[PDB]
Amino acid sequence: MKRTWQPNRRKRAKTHGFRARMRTPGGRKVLKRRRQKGRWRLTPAVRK
Amino acid sequence: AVKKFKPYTPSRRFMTVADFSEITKTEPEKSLVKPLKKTGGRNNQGRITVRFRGGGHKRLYRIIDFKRWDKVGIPAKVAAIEYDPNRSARIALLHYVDGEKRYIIAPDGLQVGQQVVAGPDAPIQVGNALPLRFIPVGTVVHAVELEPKKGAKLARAAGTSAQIQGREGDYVILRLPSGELRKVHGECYATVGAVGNADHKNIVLGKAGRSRWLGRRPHVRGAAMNPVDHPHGGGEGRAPRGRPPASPWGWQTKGLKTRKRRKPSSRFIIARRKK
RNA sequence: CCGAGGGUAGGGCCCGUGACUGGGGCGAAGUCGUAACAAGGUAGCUGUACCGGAAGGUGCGGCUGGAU
RNA sequence: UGGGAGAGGGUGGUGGAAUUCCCGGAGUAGCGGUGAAAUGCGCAGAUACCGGGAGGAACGCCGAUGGCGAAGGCAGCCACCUGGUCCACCCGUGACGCUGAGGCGCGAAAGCGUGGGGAGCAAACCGGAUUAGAUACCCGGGUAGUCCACGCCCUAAACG
RNA sequence: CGAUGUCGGCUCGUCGCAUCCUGGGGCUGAAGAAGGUCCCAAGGGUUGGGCUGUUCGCCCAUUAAAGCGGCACGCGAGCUG
RNA sequence: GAAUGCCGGCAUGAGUAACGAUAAAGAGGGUGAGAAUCCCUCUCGCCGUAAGCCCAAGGGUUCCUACGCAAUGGUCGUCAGCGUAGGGUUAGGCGGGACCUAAGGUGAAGCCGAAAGGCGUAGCCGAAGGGCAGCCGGUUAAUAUUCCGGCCCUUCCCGCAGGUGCGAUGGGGGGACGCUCUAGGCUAGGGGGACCGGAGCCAUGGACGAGCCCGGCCAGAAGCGCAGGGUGGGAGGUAGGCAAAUCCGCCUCCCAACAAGCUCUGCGUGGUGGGGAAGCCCGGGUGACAACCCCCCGAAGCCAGGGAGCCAAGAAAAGCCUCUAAGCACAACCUGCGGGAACCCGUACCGCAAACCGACACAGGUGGGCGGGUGCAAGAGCACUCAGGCGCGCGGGAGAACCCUCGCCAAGGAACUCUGCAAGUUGGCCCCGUAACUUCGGGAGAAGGGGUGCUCCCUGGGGUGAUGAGCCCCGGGGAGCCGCAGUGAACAGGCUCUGGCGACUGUUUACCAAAAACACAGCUCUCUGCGAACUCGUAAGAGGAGGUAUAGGGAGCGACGCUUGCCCGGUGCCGGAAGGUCAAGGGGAGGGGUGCAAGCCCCGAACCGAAGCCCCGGUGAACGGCGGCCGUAACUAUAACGGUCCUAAGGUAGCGAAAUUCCUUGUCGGGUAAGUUCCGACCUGCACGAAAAGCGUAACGACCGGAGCGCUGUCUCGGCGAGGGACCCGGUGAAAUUGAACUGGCCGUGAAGAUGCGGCCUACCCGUGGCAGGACGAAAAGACCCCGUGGAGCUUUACUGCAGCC
RNA sequence: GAGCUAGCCCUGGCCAGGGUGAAGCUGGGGUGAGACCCAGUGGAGGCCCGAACCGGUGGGGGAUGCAAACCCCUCGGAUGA
Ligand SMILES: CC(C)C[C@@H]1CCO[C@@H]2[C@H](CN[C@@H]2C(=O)N[C@H]2[C@H]3O[C@H](SCC/C=C\[C@H]2C)[C@H](O)[C@@H](O)[C@H]3O)C1
Ligand SMILES: [K+]
Ligand SMILES: [Mg+2]
Ligand SMILES: [Mg+2]
Ligand SMILES: [Mg+2]
Ligand SMILES: [Mg+2]
Ligand SMILES: [Mg+2]
Ligand SMILES: [Mg+2]
Ligand SMILES: [Mg+2]
Ligand SMILES: [Mg+2]
Ligand SMILES: [Mg+2]
Ligand SMILES: [Mg+2]
Ligand SMILES: [Mg+2]
Ligand SMILES: [Mg+2]
Ligand SMILES: [Mg+2]
Ligand SMILES: [Mg+2]
Ligand SMILES: [Mg+2]
Ligand SMILES: [Mg+2]
Ligand SMILES: [Mg+2]
Ligand SMILES: [Mg+2]
Ligand SMILES: [Mg+2]
Ligand SMILES: [Mg+2]
Ligand SMILES: [Mg+2]
Ligand SMILES: [Mg+2]
Ligand SMILES: [Mg+2]
Ligand SMILES: [Mg+2]
Ligand SMILES: [Mg+2]
Ligand SMILES: [Mg+2]
Ligand SMILES: [Mg+2]
Ligand SMILES: [Mg+2]
Ligand SMILES: [Mg+2]
Ligand SMILES: [Mg+2]
Ligand SMILES: [Mg+2]
Ligand SMILES: [Mg+2]
Ligand SMILES: [Mg+2]
Ligand SMILES: [Mg+2]
Ligand SMILES: [Mg+2]
Ligand SMILES: [Mg+2]
Ligand SMILES: [Mg+2]
Ligand SMILES: [Mg+2]
Ligand SMILES: [Mg+2]
Ligand SMILES: [Mg+2]
Ligand SMILES: [Mg+2]
Ligand SMILES: [Mg+2]
Ligand SMILES: [Mg+2]
Ligand SMILES: [Mg+2]
Ligand SMILES: [Mg+2]
Ligand SMILES: [Mg+2]
Ligand SMILES: [Mg+2]
Ligand SMILES: [Mg+2]
Ligand SMILES: [Mg+2]
Ligand SMILES: [Mg+2]
Ligand SMILES: [Mg+2]
Ligand SMILES: [Mg+2]
Ligand SMILES: [Mg+2]
Ligand SMILES: [Mg+2]
Ligand SMILES: [Mg+2]
Ligand SMILES: [Mg+2]
Ligand SMILES: [Mg+2]
Ligand SMILES: [Mg+2]
Ligand SMILES: [Mg+2]
Ligand SMILES: [Mg+2]
Ligand SMILES: [Mg+2]
Ligand SMILES: [Mg+2]
Ligand SMILES: [Mg+2]
Ligand SMILES: [Mg+2]
Ligand SMILES: [Mg+2]
Ligand SMILES: [Mg+2]
Ligand SMILES: [Mg+2]
Ligand SMILES: [Mg+2]
Ligand SMILES: [Mg+2]
Ligand SMILES: [Mg+2]
Ligand SMILES: [Mg+2]
Ligand SMILES: [Mg+2]
Ligand SMILES: [Mg+2]
Ligand SMILES: [Mg+2]
Ligand SMILES: [Mg+2]
Ligand SMILES: [Mg+2]
Ligand SMILES: [Mg+2]
Ligand SMILES: [Mg+2]
Ligand SMILES: [Mg+2]
Ligand SMILES: [Mg+2]
Ligand SMILES: [Mg+2]
Ligand SMILES: [Mg+2]
Ligand SMILES: [Mg+2]
Ligand SMILES: [Mg+2]
Ligand SMILES: [Mg+2]
Ligand SMILES: [Mg+2]
Ligand SMILES: [Mg+2]
Ligand SMILES: [Mg+2]
Ligand SMILES: [Mg+2]
Ligand SMILES: [Mg+2]
Ligand SMILES: [Mg+2]
Ligand SMILES: [Mg+2]
Ligand SMILES: [Mg+2]
Ligand SMILES: [Mg+2]
Ligand SMILES: [Mg+2]
Ligand SMILES: [Mg+2]
Ligand SMILES: [Mg+2]
Ligand SMILES: [Mg+2]
Ligand SMILES: [Mg+2]
Ligand SMILES: [Mg+2]
Ligand SMILES: [Mg+2]
Ligand SMILES: [Mg+2]
Ligand SMILES: [Mg+2]
Ligand SMILES: [Mg+2]
Ligand SMILES: [Mg+2]
Ligand SMILES: [Mg+2]
Ligand SMILES: [Mg+2]
Ligand SMILES: [Mg+2]
Ligand SMILES: [Mg+2]
Ligand SMILES: [Mg+2]
Ligand SMILES: [Mg+2]
Ligand SMILES: [Mg+2]
Ligand SMILES: [Mg+2]
Ligand SMILES: [Mg+2]
Ligand SMILES: [Mg+2]
Ligand SMILES: [Mg+2]
Ligand SMILES: [Mg+2]
Ligand SMILES: [Mg+2]
Ligand SMILES: [Mg+2]
Ligand SMILES: [Mg+2]
Ligand SMILES: [Mg+2]
Ligand SMILES: [Mg+2]
Ligand SMILES: [Mg+2]
Ligand SMILES: [Mg+2]
Ligand SMILES: [Mg+2]
Ligand SMILES: [Mg+2]
Ligand SMILES: [Mg+2]
Ligand SMILES: [Mg+2]
Ligand SMILES: [Mg+2]
Ligand SMILES: [Mg+2]
Ligand SMILES: [Mg+2]
Ligand SMILES: [Mg+2]
Ligand SMILES: [Mg+2]
Ligand SMILES: [Mg+2]
Ligand SMILES: [Mg+2]
Ligand SMILES: [Mg+2]
Ligand SMILES: [Mg+2]
Ligand SMILES: [Mg+2]
Ligand SMILES: [Mg+2]
Ligand SMILES: [Mg+2]
Ligand SMILES: [Mg+2]
Ligand SMILES: [Mg+2]
Ligand SMILES: [Mg+2]
Ligand SMILES: [Mg+2]
Ligand SMILES: [Mg+2]
Ligand SMILES: [Mg+2]
Ligand SMILES: [Mg+2]
Ligand SMILES: [Mg+2]
Ligand SMILES: [Mg+2]
Ligand SMILES: [Mg+2]
Ligand SMILES: [Mg+2]
Ligand SMILES: [Mg+2]
Ligand SMILES: [Mg+2]
Ligand SMILES: [Mg+2]
Ligand SMILES: [Mg+2]
Ligand SMILES: [Mg+2]
Ligand SMILES: [Mg+2]
Ligand SMILES: [Mg+2]
Ligand SMILES: [Mg+2]
Ligand SMILES: [Mg+2]
Ligand SMILES: [Mg+2]
Ligand SMILES: [Mg+2]
Ligand SMILES: [Mg+2]
Ligand SMILES: [Mg+2]
Ligand SMILES: [Mg+2]
Ligand SMILES: [Mg+2]
Ligand SMILES: [Mg+2]
Ligand SMILES: [Mg+2]
Ligand SMILES: [Mg+2]
Ligand SMILES: [Mg+2]
Ligand SMILES: [Mg+2]
Ligand SMILES: [Mg+2]
Ligand SMILES: [Mg+2]
Ligand SMILES: [Mg+2]
Ligand SMILES: [Mg+2]
Ligand SMILES: [Mg+2]
Ligand SMILES: [Mg+2]
Ligand SMILES: [Mg+2]
Ligand SMILES: [Mg+2]
Ligand SMILES: [Mg+2]
Ligand SMILES: [Mg+2]
Ligand SMILES: [Mg+2]
Ligand SMILES: [Mg+2]
Ligand SMILES: [Mg+2]
Ligand SMILES: [Mg+2]
Ligand SMILES: [Mg+2]
Ligand SMILES: [Mg+2]
Ligand SMILES: [Mg+2]
Ligand SMILES: [Mg+2]
Ligand SMILES: [Mg+2]
Ligand SMILES: [Mg+2]
Ligand SMILES: [Mg+2]
Ligand SMILES: [Mg+2]
Ligand SMILES: [Mg+2]
Ligand SMILES: [Mg+2]
Ligand SMILES: [Mg+2]
Ligand SMILES: [Mg+2]
Ligand SMILES: [Mg+2]
Ligand SMILES: [Mg+2]
Ligand SMILES: [Mg+2]
Ligand SMILES: [Mg+2]
Ligand SMILES: [Mg+2]
Ligand SMILES: [Mg+2]
Ligand SMILES: [Mg+2]
Ligand SMILES: [Mg+2]
Ligand SMILES: [Mg+2]
Ligand SMILES: [Mg+2]
Ligand SMILES: [Mg+2]
Ligand SMILES: [Mg+2]
Ligand SMILES: [Mg+2]
Ligand SMILES: [Mg+2]
Ligand SMILES: [Mg+2]
Ligand SMILES: [Mg+2]
Ligand SMILES: [Mg+2]
Ligand SMILES: [Mg+2]
Ligand SMILES: [Mg+2]
Ligand SMILES: [Mg+2]
Ligand SMILES: [Mg+2]
Ligand SMILES: [Mg+2]
Ligand SMILES: [Mg+2]
Ligand SMILES: [Mg+2]
Ligand SMILES: [Mg+2]
Ligand SMILES: [Mg+2]
Ligand SMILES: [Mg+2]
Ligand SMILES: [Mg+2]
Ligand SMILES: [Mg+2]
Ligand SMILES: [Mg+2]
Ligand SMILES: [Mg+2]
Ligand SMILES: [Mg+2]
Ligand SMILES: [Mg+2]
Ligand SMILES: [Mg+2]
Ligand SMILES: [Mg+2]
Ligand SMILES: [Mg+2]
Ligand SMILES: [Mg+2]
Ligand SMILES: [Mg+2]
Ligand SMILES: [Mg+2]
Ligand SMILES: [Mg+2]
Ligand SMILES: [Mg+2]
Ligand SMILES: [Mg+2]
Ligand SMILES: [Mg+2]
Ligand SMILES: [Mg+2]
Ligand SMILES: [Mg+2]
Ligand SMILES: [Mg+2]
Ligand SMILES: [Mg+2]
Ligand SMILES: [Mg+2]
Ligand SMILES: [Mg+2]
Ligand SMILES: [Mg+2]
Ligand SMILES: [Mg+2]
Ligand SMILES: [Mg+2]
Ligand SMILES: [Mg+2]
Ligand SMILES: [Mg+2]
Ligand SMILES: [Mg+2]
Ligand SMILES: [Mg+2]
């Protein structure tokens, strides 16, 4: 049947993207946290 | 005269529709329509604040002239009577000798080709607008301002009217469509006559689908719900109210008055509605 | 081919009969009240409507076939 | 052809008396009701009195043993639309008449449908009396209804 | 109670005997035929259906007879539900 | 050494289950160390409204080629979507951007919030909507509306010519719109041709034929033609379109009007440029100077912004045209022609799937377009087929039980069972014919029946064309032929009677409930006079509503019909300027501490003092509630009647052993041979009853009862047959479980149900196919039950707070 | 976190074929005029049959599955809430 992951590049960028994260105190702490941990990707990769 | 249907479906048996016999023009005036942003009952938070709204037919909003003292002395001709999906009354298209075109809500008995005018000097005729202080006591009136220059506020629904009861100082005394006796300032404008389309009240929607067309989503009884949802929720099997009948939010709903007590306009309500 | 009739299916009319139920007639001395006939003790009757163990009562309108 | 009388019918308007409720005044110890009472109402200011407002219904005197209509029935006043009818003249048509199974229409009250309206009155219903009882008569309340529009009902001591 | 699946049916049997039938008997208020009652006997047999989820029970039509009980009220790693 | 401990390794189950749709394979020839599995050929089967083709998303090199086979591939592998390497994606016109706006988002001004932040007009952003200029063919191993060829077109810059009051982010027009139905003319697409072009073919009894087989087009500028869409012209006044306006709007006058004209699309033709089959021969070449024509069918597509009707009344903004404003009129704009200029991103490949979402090369899920022919009434249904694509990545045998899916069955025909569950039966079209009841629509496909193929003969009407022929579409009558059978295959209702519940179509527990539950039109109560009530928010601000009592919120009831009784004492709600109580505050009789004293400081009675509560009324489609005992009639029995106690009042109409009745399978009647169910009655209703509505009700129902007909493998009662498994051989090879095991029966014993203890009995060692009685078999630290001063959801006249409101 | 699911908002798209035959309109009849009747035309509807599409009624299979909800047969809706 229809499953829960239905990929959509525009949805992915507008929801989890770098510019969505910077617009918000909570989103900015995510970027801060993921940098401190040393993540190679701060944000999901989307083709655009 | 509401129109009936032969019972050739279960729903056509009781469905009635307006006769639309007063209507003379069947597409609106392009310079006077703007899009009507449907809300679905949602506020600017996105939250539902009025339950059970949405999914009705698409509509354009017809700009209506609720001042009319905008154009004192300038007569106008009645060019058309049209359907308005945003109100129960019909609307009347006015061609001013100015060249300006405007909509008013159509009073009972108005005729295409007759002329209407507004001002202190206007003939006491159907369709004319005067300040309340110049209209003879006893005249049936509609589209009544509540405060001067603030816009017609009272008696706008199909078939309604207010009646001038008397004068006291700078104020006239009106019997509102509800039967309330109120003092309204004499400078307030009002239009001679009752609102038309008085057969509106006798339309039988006929089926559930017809409520969906009007943007009315199904209404769920409190007694059909669970206690998480409603004071009347729950119980094994059916259940009486078991408490004073209440709204979803806990307040009582069979008699509890809710007009704010210390309201400044109380000084101007003579007698509350009856019946 | 038609054809007595036999078969299948579905209708119409009549008769008999049926747990139970509805009122009706009748029946020497049952129980309750007293509606009508006297202004019958609230004049009567009336079509209708509502109510009441029961006769009845009451409303609306009509009639005199009502009295003084 | 010329005239007449009439609550004949339909539509719209509009006038005063009274009842009720509301507001203002003034005023105090009761009011109301009956055969007698009680219920009820009233010092939270009733009743009685004056001024003001709102609303509905019915039209006093004229009024009669009267008038009109086929009947049911029709009563303030005004305008408009409309029916029947009688008299005068003796002018026109030339028996064109009478009745009338069916049919069609009208048809008091009550009642029914959808709206409206609702002062007074009042089935049901409540209470107070009475009574052996009193699902009555009498008293205090009172909802349909009574009123308007449209549509049904089609009855009668619809009787001379 | 870190699970011994629970009513009834179906299927499949197997056992007990306090025996429903059939076999052998004594007594009879056993003329005969048919019964009653007790004793011996478990080899075999012990029907079809209407009603109800029913077990049970009642009823219809038969029968030599239409037995009662145990097996985790036998049997859900066999079925049903 | 134990923690259902943690991490890792390795066992057991086991050469076991399985190897992923039952669309299906066989052989020959290649290649190679090796071949059922790779390549080629022939034969066979499967899809064909797809299992073919083309877009979009998503994926991201998977594409093409060479070289490879460790691992990946459920087997094999020489093959591959795999490993290595090289190559491959070309645009002014296709899509997106340098254009426009939608919801929404953001947000100069402004508003609000302890901070973070929340709002917000314009503006901006935002598309699969609006706007905008490319069609056909060829070419590569792999791209192509992109390269090439042919014929076309757009914008920007500059210049030349001609014209004009030029000029805008401002005014106006336009853009610009629904649903159903639908005209005319066309195109796409299709069928036929005795015509035109073609390599050939004559078989096996016959045919050298008006034979068979194959094909018979595509694109195209101006012009022209056919069909449509859009659009009145002139003048005079003018105060409206937030400046102006010669534009638009409004008034008057003249002319035009199913027209015409002007304009804009579509289709046809059109210079020209392309394509072009079978068969044969090795993707190619030939065929070929290919032919390229007539007739019929015909769109849901096109003309289009077409027409009609209906009510629920159907985006915006830019491009565009017109008007003027500053400005400028040596400019600028319009028209024509010429030269020049024309950027960024995407483009490979998969795409109903082995490349996307499902951990898998997973019987699942995934939006748009094309989707041929014949026959069956039609159709996208069904069967067979074209183009094209596949045989589903383990096979070979055997022909047991048993399982699945399927076919048939003597006699009977529901006897099966909780239940006709399941499976039969019925089945399309045409014709005849069709009941109670009904809201007059329906019930209705009621029920029940007849017809159905093929041949010959005569004949009616329509479309096209020409009025005719031809082709095509609807029919009518007569005479015959064959079979068991003519919707001869495939797709395609079993029916009736009678109850309960719900009026109805709808909606629901994604994944055990589709229902009688929810909703529903409709009815009633209630709140709300507008800065409405109410809702969300600390607020600002929103929704309500750009609505205004014929409206909006809340509540119950639930089409419709006939109805909806009595009780206001308690609770709620509504009214009530009195009286009672009442907090802060006011008041200050009167005290007290301290000081030598002026003073400073403290306590403080009466009395004034809100809402609320008490109190007085009202109110039931507000919460709710609507009796007991005893007696009595000239047979008995039973009580219309009476007595008395209690209540705020004592259940009315209607219904009743019921979706409610305990005793109960009540009693009686009906149906049956037999009826705990069913239907109709009765009424001592344990414990119906009137909007948590009462009693009915045509129609409707994958709801739940009861009965009958039809027909059946449901059954008596089972039998045979088919295929997929099971079984055997070759290949690959799991799992939960597992203290160790050398693991028998009876009667006992034992923590009370023993392979393991006692006594006896029985038993050579090891497997394979089967069956499930035991191992208190497995699974899951019982969900029932209790316990824990464990948890959570929910209620309230439990306690205590808080929001909100007064 | 609403790329699942629930509701709403904006903008698009889809629903083979066949059946039934409302209003209205025209004509005829009728009448004082009417209502109304008949025929034809017409093409309404939470109308009917049935694909796509959307569902999930009954049964069977599946149950270390093809599948952490699937498969076969059957069944509901299919111009509308
Ligand atoms: C009167 C009655 C209440 C007595 C009661 C009967 C109920 O059960 C029995 C209790 C006694 N214990 C039994 C029980 O727990 N049984 C479990 C089963 O669960 C499934 S069987 C399907 C579920 C059924 C039963 C469960 C409760 C597993 O496979 C089985 O192994 C078994 O654990 C008694
Ligand atoms: K329990
Ligand atoms: Mg889903
Ligand atoms: Mg999605
Ligand atoms: Mg995207
Ligand atoms: Mg996207
Ligand atoms: Mg998105
Ligand atoms: Mg989305
Ligand atoms: Mg976001
Ligand atoms: Mg972002
Ligand atoms: Mg911050
Ligand atoms: Mg920060
Ligand atoms: Mg790095
Ligand atoms: Mg992140
Ligand atoms: Mg109707
Ligand atoms: Mg109208
Ligand atoms: Mg506009
Ligand atoms: Mg709004
Ligand atoms: Mg917003
Ligand atoms: Mg709400
Ligand atoms: Mg809403
Ligand atoms: Mg409105
Ligand atoms: Mg309107
Ligand atoms: Mg005012
Ligand atoms: Mg209404
Ligand atoms: Mg609407
Ligand atoms: Mg509603
Ligand atoms: Mg509801
Ligand atoms: Mg509930
Ligand atoms: Mg519930
Ligand atoms: Mg919640
Ligand atoms: Mg709570
Ligand atoms: Mg609650
Ligand atoms: Mg409750
Ligand atoms: Mg409940
Ligand atoms: Mg209950
Ligand atoms: Mg419930
Ligand atoms: Mg209660
Ligand atoms: Mg409450
Ligand atoms: Mg409140
Ligand atoms: Mg009021
Ligand atoms: Mg015979
Ligand atoms: Mg009397
Ligand atoms: Mg008497
Ligand atoms: Mg008398
Ligand atoms: Mg008397
Ligand atoms: Mg009485
Ligand atoms: Mg006093
Ligand atoms: Mg009044
Ligand atoms: Mg004469
Ligand atoms: Mg009458
Ligand atoms: Mg009394
Ligand atoms: Mg007495
Ligand atoms: Mg009254
Ligand atoms: Mg008389
Ligand atoms: Mg246990
Ligand atoms: Mg365990
Ligand atoms: Mg266990
Ligand atoms: Mg003897
Ligand atoms: Mg024996
Ligand atoms: Mg039994
Ligand atoms: Mg038992
Ligand atoms: Mg029993
Ligand atoms: Mg036993
Ligand atoms: Mg026992
Ligand atoms: Mg058992
Ligand atoms: Mg089981
Ligand atoms: Mg069992
Ligand atoms: Mg077991
Ligand atoms: Mg076991
Ligand atoms: Mg230890
Ligand atoms: Mg361990
Ligand atoms: Mg552990
Ligand atoms: Mg571990
Ligand atoms: Mg581990
Ligand atoms: Mg290691
Ligand atoms: Mg390990
Ligand atoms: Mg290992
Ligand atoms: Mg092994
Ligand atoms: Mg094994
Ligand atoms: Mg396995
Ligand atoms: Mg497998
Ligand atoms: Mg298949
Ligand atoms: Mg198969
Ligand atoms: Mg072969
Ligand atoms: Mg082979
Ligand atoms: Mg091989
Ligand atoms: Mg090999
Ligand atoms: Mg193969
Ligand atoms: Mg090959
Ligand atoms: Mg061969
Ligand atoms: Mg095909
Ligand atoms: Mg992937
Ligand atoms: Mg390999
Ligand atoms: Mg290999
Ligand atoms: Mg190898
Ligand atoms: Mg592998
Ligand atoms: Mg695999
Ligand atoms: Mg090799
Ligand atoms: Mg390697
Ligand atoms: Mg490539
Ligand atoms: Mg190009
Ligand atoms: Mg640029
Ligand atoms: Mg923009
Ligand atoms: Mg954006
Ligand atoms: Mg944009
Ligand atoms: Mg776009
Ligand atoms: Mg483009
Ligand atoms: Mg082109
Ligand atoms: Mg090359
Ligand atoms: Mg090409
Ligand atoms: Mg528009
Ligand atoms: Mg649009
Ligand atoms: Mg519509
Ligand atoms: Mg063409
Ligand atoms: Mg064809
Ligand atoms: Mg001007
Ligand atoms: Mg050549
Ligand atoms: Mg289409
Ligand atoms: Mg179009
Ligand atoms: Mg806009
Ligand atoms: Mg100059
Ligand atoms: Mg010009
Ligand atoms: Mg640039
Ligand atoms: Mg490409
Ligand atoms: Mg698929
Ligand atoms: Mg593929
Ligand atoms: Mg996942
Ligand atoms: Mg595969
Ligand atoms: Mg797949
Ligand atoms: Mg073809
Ligand atoms: Mg067919
Ligand atoms: Mg295969
Ligand atoms: Mg397949
Ligand atoms: Mg395979
Ligand atoms: Mg074998
Ligand atoms: Mg055979
Ligand atoms: Mg048979
Ligand atoms: Mg039978
Ligand atoms: Mg039979
Ligand atoms: Mg049976
Ligand atoms: Mg059996
Ligand atoms: Mg059942
Ligand atoms: Mg049954
Ligand atoms: Mg069939
Ligand atoms: Mg019948
Ligand atoms: Mg009939
Ligand atoms: Mg019947
Ligand atoms: Mg019936
Ligand atoms: Mg009928
Ligand atoms: Mg028929
Ligand atoms: Mg038939
Ligand atoms: Mg025939
Ligand atoms: Mg034949
Ligand atoms: Mg024959
Ligand atoms: Mg069928
Ligand atoms: Mg239903
Ligand atoms: Mg239901
Ligand atoms: Mg019902
Ligand atoms: Mg009903
Ligand atoms: Mg439906
Ligand atoms: Mg479920
Ligand atoms: Mg569930
Ligand atoms: Mg679930
Ligand atoms: Mg299920
Ligand atoms: Mg359920
Ligand atoms: Mg259902
Ligand atoms: Mg529900
Ligand atoms: Mg309903
Ligand atoms: Mg109702
Ligand atoms: Mg109402
Ligand atoms: Mg709030
Ligand atoms: Mg708040
Ligand atoms: Mg705050
Ligand atoms: Mg607004
Ligand atoms: Mg509401
Ligand atoms: Mg209903
Ligand atoms: Mg409901
Ligand atoms: Mg009826
Ligand atoms: Mg009370
Ligand atoms: Mg009270
Ligand atoms: Mg009370
Ligand atoms: Mg009570
Ligand atoms: Mg109670
Ligand atoms: Mg009654
Ligand atoms: Mg009973
Ligand atoms: Mg009952
Ligand atoms: Mg009961
Ligand atoms: Mg019991
Ligand atoms: Mg019982
Ligand atoms: Mg019982
Ligand atoms: Mg019995
Ligand atoms: Mg019987
Ligand atoms: Mg039952
Ligand atoms: Mg009894
Ligand atoms: Mg209730
Ligand atoms: Mg109840
Ligand atoms: Mg019914
Ligand atoms: Mg019915
Ligand atoms: Mg249903
Ligand atoms: Mg159903
Ligand atoms: Mg039956
Ligand atoms: Mg069998
Ligand atoms: Mg076989
Ligand atoms: Mg062997
Ligand atoms: Mg092997
Ligand atoms: Mg392997
Ligand atoms: Mg293992
Ligand atoms: Mg050991
Ligand atoms: Mg050992
Ligand atoms: Mg052993
Ligand atoms: Mg052993
Ligand atoms: Mg023991
Ligand atoms: Mg033992
Ligand atoms: Mg042993
Ligand atoms: Mg041992
Ligand atoms: Mg020992
Ligand atoms: Mg031993
Ligand atoms: Mg031993
Ligand atoms: Mg032994
Ligand atoms: Mg073996
Ligand atoms: Mg074995
Ligand atoms: Mg076993
Ligand atoms: Mg077992
Ligand atoms: Mg066991
Ligand atoms: Mg154990
Ligand atoms: Mg066991
Ligand atoms: Mg488990
Ligand atoms: Mg634990
Ligand atoms: Mg435990
Ligand atoms: Mg557990
Ligand atoms: Mg549970
Ligand atoms: Mg316990
Ligand atoms: Mg405790
Ligand atoms: Mg403790
Ligand atoms: Mg606790
Ligand atoms: Mg919690
Ligand atoms: Mg808690
Ligand atoms: Mg707080
Ligand atoms: Mg978030
Ligand atoms: Mg979503
Ligand atoms: Mg969504
Ligand atoms: Mg459809
Ligand atoms: Mg169609
Ligand atoms: Mg038909
Ligand atoms: Mg017709
Ligand atoms: Mg028409
Ligand atoms: Mg339908
Ligand atoms: Mg299913
Ligand atoms: Mg079935
Ligand atoms: Mg499962
Ligand atoms: Mg399936
Ligand atoms: Mg199927
Ligand atoms: Mg259907
Ligand atoms: Mg359809």
